[PDB]
Amino acid sequence: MNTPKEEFQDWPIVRIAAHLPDLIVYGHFSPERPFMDYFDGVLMFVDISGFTAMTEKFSSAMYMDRGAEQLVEILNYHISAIVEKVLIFGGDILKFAGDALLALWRVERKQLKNIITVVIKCSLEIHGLFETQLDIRVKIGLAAGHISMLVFGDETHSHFLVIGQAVDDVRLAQNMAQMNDVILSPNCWQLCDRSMIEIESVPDQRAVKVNFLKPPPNFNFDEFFTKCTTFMHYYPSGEHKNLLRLACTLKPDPELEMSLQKYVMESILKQIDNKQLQGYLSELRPVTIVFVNLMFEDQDKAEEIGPAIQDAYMHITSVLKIFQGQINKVFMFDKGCSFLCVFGFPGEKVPDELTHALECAMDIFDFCSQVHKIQTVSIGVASGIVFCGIVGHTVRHEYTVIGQKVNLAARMMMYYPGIVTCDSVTYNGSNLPAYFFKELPKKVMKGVADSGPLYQYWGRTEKV
Amino acid sequence: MNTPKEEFQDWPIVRIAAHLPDLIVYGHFSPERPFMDYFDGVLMFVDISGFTAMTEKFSSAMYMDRGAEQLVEILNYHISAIVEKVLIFGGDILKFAGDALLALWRVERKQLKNIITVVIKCSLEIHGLFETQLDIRVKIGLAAGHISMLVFGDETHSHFLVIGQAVDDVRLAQNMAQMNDVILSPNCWQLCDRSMIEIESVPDQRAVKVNFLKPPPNFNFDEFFTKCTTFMHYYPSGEHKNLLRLACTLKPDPELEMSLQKYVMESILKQIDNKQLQGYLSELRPVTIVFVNLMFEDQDKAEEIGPAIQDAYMHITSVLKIFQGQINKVFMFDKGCSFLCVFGFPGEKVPDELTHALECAMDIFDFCSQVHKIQTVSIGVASGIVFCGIVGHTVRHEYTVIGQKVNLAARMMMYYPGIVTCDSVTYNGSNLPAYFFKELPKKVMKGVADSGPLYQYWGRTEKV
Amino acid sequence: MNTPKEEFQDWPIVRIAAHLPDLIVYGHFSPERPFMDYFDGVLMFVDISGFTAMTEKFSSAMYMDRGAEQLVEILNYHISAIVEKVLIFGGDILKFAGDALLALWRVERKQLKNIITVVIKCSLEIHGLFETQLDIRVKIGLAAGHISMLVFGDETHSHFLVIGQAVDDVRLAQNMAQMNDVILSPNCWQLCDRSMIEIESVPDQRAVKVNFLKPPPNFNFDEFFTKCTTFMHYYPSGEHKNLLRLACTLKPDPELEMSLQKYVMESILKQIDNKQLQGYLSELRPVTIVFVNLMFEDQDKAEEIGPAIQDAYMHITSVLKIFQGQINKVFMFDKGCSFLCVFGFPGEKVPDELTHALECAMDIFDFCSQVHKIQTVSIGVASGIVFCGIVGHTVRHEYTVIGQKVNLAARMMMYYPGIVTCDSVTYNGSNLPAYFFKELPKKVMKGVADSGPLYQYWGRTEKV
Ligand SMILES: Nc1ncnc2c1ncn2[C@@H]1O[C@H](COP(=O)(O)CP(=O)(O)OP(=O)(O)O)[C@@H](O)[C@H]1O
Ligand SMILES: Nc1ncnc2c1ncn2[C@@H]1O[C@H](COP(=O)(O)CP(=O)(O)OP(=O)(O)O)[C@@H](O)[C@H]1O
Ligand SMILES: Nc1ncnc2c1ncn2[C@@H]1O[C@H](COP(=O)(O)CP(=O)(O)OP(=O)(O)O)[C@@H](O)[C@H]1O
Ligand SMILES: [Ca+2]
Ligand SMILES: [Ca+2]
Ligand SMILES: [Ca+2]
Ligand SMILES: [Cl-]
Ligand SMILES: [Cl-]
Ligand SMILES: [Cl-]
Ligand SMILES: [Cl-]
Ligand SMILES: [Cl-]
Ligand SMILES: [Cl-]
Repeated sequence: MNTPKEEFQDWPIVRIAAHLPDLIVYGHFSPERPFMDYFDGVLMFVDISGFTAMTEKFSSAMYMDRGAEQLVEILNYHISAIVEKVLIFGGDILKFAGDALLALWRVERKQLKNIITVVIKCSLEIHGLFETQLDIRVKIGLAAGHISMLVFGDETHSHFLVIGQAVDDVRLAQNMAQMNDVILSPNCWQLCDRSMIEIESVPDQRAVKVNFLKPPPNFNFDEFFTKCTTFMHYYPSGEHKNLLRLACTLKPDPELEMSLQKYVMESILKQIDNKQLQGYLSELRPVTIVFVNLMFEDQDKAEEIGPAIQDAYMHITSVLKIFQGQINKVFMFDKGCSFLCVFGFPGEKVPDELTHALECAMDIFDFCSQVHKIQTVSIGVASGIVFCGIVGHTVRHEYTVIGQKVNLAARMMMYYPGIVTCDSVTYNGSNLPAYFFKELPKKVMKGVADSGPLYQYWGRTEKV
Repeated sequence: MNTPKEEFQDWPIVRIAAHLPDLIVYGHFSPERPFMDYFDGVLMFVDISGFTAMTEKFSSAMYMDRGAEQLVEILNYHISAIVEKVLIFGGDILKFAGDALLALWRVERKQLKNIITVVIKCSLEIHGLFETQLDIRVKIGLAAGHISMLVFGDETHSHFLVIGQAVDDVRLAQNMAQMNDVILSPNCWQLCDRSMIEIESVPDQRAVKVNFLKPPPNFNFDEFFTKCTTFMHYYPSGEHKNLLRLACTLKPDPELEMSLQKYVMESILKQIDNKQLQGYLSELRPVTIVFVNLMFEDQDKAEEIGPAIQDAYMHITSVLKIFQGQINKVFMFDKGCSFLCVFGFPGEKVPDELTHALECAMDIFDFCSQVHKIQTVSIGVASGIVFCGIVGHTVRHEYTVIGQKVNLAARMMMYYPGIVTCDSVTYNGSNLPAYFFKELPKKVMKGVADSGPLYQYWGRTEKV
Repeated sequence: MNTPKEEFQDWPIVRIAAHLPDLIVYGHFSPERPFMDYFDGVLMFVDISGFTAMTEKFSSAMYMDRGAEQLVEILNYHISAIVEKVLIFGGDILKFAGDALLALWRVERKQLKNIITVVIKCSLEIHGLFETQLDIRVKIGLAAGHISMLVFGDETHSHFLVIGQAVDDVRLAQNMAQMNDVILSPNCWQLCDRSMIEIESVPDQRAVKVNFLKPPPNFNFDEFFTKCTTFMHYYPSGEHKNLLRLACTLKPDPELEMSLQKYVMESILKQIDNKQLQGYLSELRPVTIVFVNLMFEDQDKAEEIGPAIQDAYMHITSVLKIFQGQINKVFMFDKGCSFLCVFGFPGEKVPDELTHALECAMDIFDFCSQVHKIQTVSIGVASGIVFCGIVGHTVRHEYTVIGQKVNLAARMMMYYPGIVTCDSVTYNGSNLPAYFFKELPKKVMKGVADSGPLYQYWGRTEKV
């Protein structure tokens, strides 16, 4: 009898699981919302510099209207390589955010110290890719300690995010990095194996910069790594050691698929289901970004903030429905929970996009300001040409947005807290009377090329 | 000089041949119609229970409008595995019929006894897949003996089917099976190697149930199987022993392709030809099933019935053209030749589908009742949401329909012989006056969940 | 740590490079236009006979409207095999022209003699494929010596072509070939290793026919070939010896991709970019062919003719824009530079195609007749059903046109020099008054089945 080769079957459930971390794929938690889980781990936050400027340049005539295609190609060529190293080193990519990503090594507390060495070795290999071969740099922040996960949503949509000091720290660490630095959180530094890791300290900072690894005499990284894999639940092994992810072996299971699909946008499921040409989700399109930020008294306290995020989510999704927008991503962004919402994504191109974005934003502002435990709401609104597309590796990728206007909306919400703000394109393009707005003082902002005048959306009735 | 790897070329002719058995692919018979051929073989009829109920459940809201996609995925995951075992054990899948399939081992008469052992071993391995790991069972019927093939059609369309006592028997055998039984026809039992095959007998039945194989002391199944492959014309071997089918090696040949394509529906050829997205042939769509049954004096006598089927076919295809329907499948269904016809398939969505289905059915009834050697015509008409899609394995698959309404239309034609019947959806939804119909006595029917009231389509003029 | 398999990544840049020779892919020359480069090499011009007759036959009813699909399948099955042998023997396919192709072995002058032996061995292996197994023959012409390349175009489009005596010779040689001959140019014969190559001479010709290779006693072709690969810049080797082309390894590089894409038509880039179903570029469509020929005093003198071709190109592309046509291919066609232009390609289906083709042709005629160094302009216009599609191998293929009308337009331009001519379909179908034309004397033409009456497009005003 023959034993013929079994071709890989790229079932729908496998295509879905490319868009999710192992944390969700193999999580099996309750469908109650909010749901909270607690664990320890090491986080790596990898941030590429230079793609929003490249994004702007790929709209230029030299690209002959293949800018989106060229952009995604050159982005994924680079990001794929970084995704592979994370996976090969045993990490779980949690989420892509534009030209950045967040990765997790979830381990028992006794194993943190050793796992930190693994993650540093990985981060230095990723740093390496950028010291070779046009205009892009990488900042890496590392953190370790207690992590909480929140799952929130409704009967058709699910979102997760991670919370706690390690989460805050990893972003803090990454923000300090000079171009091409690997920075460890103070807690990471405290738990790491200091006899191996040569650091230099950082100005007015307890966080530290990694110079190099200095293995002891008998040290063998492959044997060490192998010991560490004992603690790695899903590391591909044995018959599957040739795969980047165990998720590549998932088999059809309608219950699991129903649960996983709730995390993925409808337009992406259409493509997975071969109901739309692939070409069409990579685009440079004019959209409006609505970047919502919710601040709490204590943003590390999941059982306090979880209900409030769920509450906020329920209202947000309902008004976005009305005003025709979508939630692209939710994540903790030092100080708060941020929702990155988009008007004008595939299918939801309306006229009066701008007006709607503003009225939606005001509605969210009003409602969220009264949700218990939400200290402060801030919302930034910006409009322009943004890259929208699937970023990552074939085995692990997500739909995301990259552009100067995304950055602008995020920086507005931080530099102008407690109000709804908008850019000049949104202001000028809105249907709305000029006295619905206030012209704002100009602020020098980080990592935003130029704002042009900014405004507060004061809203329809007077407040003085 | 290099000897570079030769990538598999999935030519159109290879994609076409996935939809056909070796019986047709390598058959090369006359293009005259009808054409009849005679041989011996073993038949296996594998019938999955539980997918029409799953079909009904996958229309529910929990599936979030990805019911068709989820259904086909979970169906093919299972059916693919069964198709592989048949192929690996040397069989030819002849035809898929919903959630069932029919397979053939064509051999010289002296080899039947040994081949029956092979097919039993296969059937017990398939039975096995169902004793592991939600709500599906498998009934397997086996038959052996003389088989005739009929090829019928016109200058652009071809159909085949198998005929004779073994064909009748394999369906009889399968219908007796308690859930998960393997049943042998009486003739199969008579020809098999009884010293190996432990059976228990069956109530008021000469057919028998297989308990297990009980190989003699020296018996080695792999050596036995290898001996049997001497008699297997197309068993992949040598350089091609890593392939499931020799048909995977077919090379472009416009004459052969012209001949093979006549068996495949136009919408499928469009997809093969990359002129339509794959996603679109898997659907849960509202259709009307017209299940036509033709009974003859002797349904095992190919040279008698062949002309009549050809005649019936010519008229059927012509009125289906007019009323916008299609022949999905033709097969012998104890007592007669059945045509499973569909109104509302991809492209042929009209309004007045229902009326048309009824007028078409009456026309076919009238014409076929006068074709010489057609003893009785019965036609069942039912309307509802049915799964329409490609079922099977990548190397061997066919477009088919699965649903409670398909079953209903088949059961109507059998329980209400000699008339055209319809369900309540068809009745209520038709354009037609109430006195064109007669309300029928309710019959308890097998493997149909509930009919609702049924009617006879009496037709336009009175008969009393 | 795992070392998982790296799946082949079919990046856009790799898909683009399938449409271009190594000459361009790895060329990196100036973006100035015209650009001229000079080298030596051996040329092989492989011409299949019988596909324009097959093209005509595949429009017939027997093909059941899958003629385009069947045609391209059977063409590529054959042409792929020829492309593979060229690549494996170290050649660079420069260009496809319908059912023919031109291949180049670019080498230092001292290596011509040995390389000629390699190319003959290849040509005899290709001749071989046609002596096996319906109605197609192959004529092969070989030439060797000095070659110039011209790159011409504008800021969004690039074209190249090869020029010089070897180029003229290879087409001359191929035109003499009796069906299935391999003919060497006189210069090729003069440089080859005559102690190995047994020829018979040719009627009123210095060119020669290859009978066979007659290796000396110690000769080992594999060792010889290996020596020759020292001189082959891009021969796949080492880790990549399993690939047909080094171009299969190209990595994303936006500068390179911007440069390469300028050679490829927009409709093809759309398909590369997964913005259109593949099925749609293979078609049998009614088009109008405008075959422009420019003759110069000396057509081997690149620095003379290069400016004139660039000048002609600039005007041609501008009027084709206006009249909605496209340049399909440009090449030297003994005596001159020919532009094969098409009206009615994917997307550019207009009514008044015919009129436009004629007015465009007259405009080009008028303008090019005054470009300095253009001795004579001739333009042939023919309309009918032509095959339009991607021809070649997966790793090396191009969009091209095949049909009796393409041949007709080429033969008109040669047999009726110095005027614009058209066929009867174009004449009768044009919007234009009869006295805009002159009915021409009928000429017996080579390799054109029947012309029907031909006309000169005299144009709008009288000349007498
Ligand atoms: N798709 C996305 N998801 C979440 N946050 C985003 C985002 N795009 C931009 N941001 C936010 O925009 C802000 C500007 O970010 P920085 O990270 O300082 C830009 P950078 O990394 O140096 O170069 P870049 O603009 O080429 O990315 C950050 O607060 C970042 O979190
Ligand atoms: N696509 C299809 N082709 C041919 N016959 C079909 C069909 N779908 C249903 N039928 C017929 O419908 C009838 C009801 O069949 P059964 O085989 O008793 C149902 P079952 O196998 O127990 O479970 P199921 O309804 O989940 O399939 C049978 O006569 C069967 O042949
Ligand atoms: N796509 C294309 N590109 C360039 N030239 C073309 C062409 N199609 C046809 N021609 C030209 O048409 C003319 C007729 O060519 P021949 O090469 O004698 C036909 P053949 O090769 O014997 O058989 P065929 O018509 O089946 O191809 C030649 O001058 C050829 O260069
Ligand atoms: Ca960034
Ligand atoms: Ca069934
Ligand atoms: Ca030719
Ligand atoms: Cl997160
Ligand atoms: Cl999210
Ligand atoms: Cl059958
Ligand atoms: Cl059939
Ligand atoms: Cl050329
Ligand atoms: Cl060209």
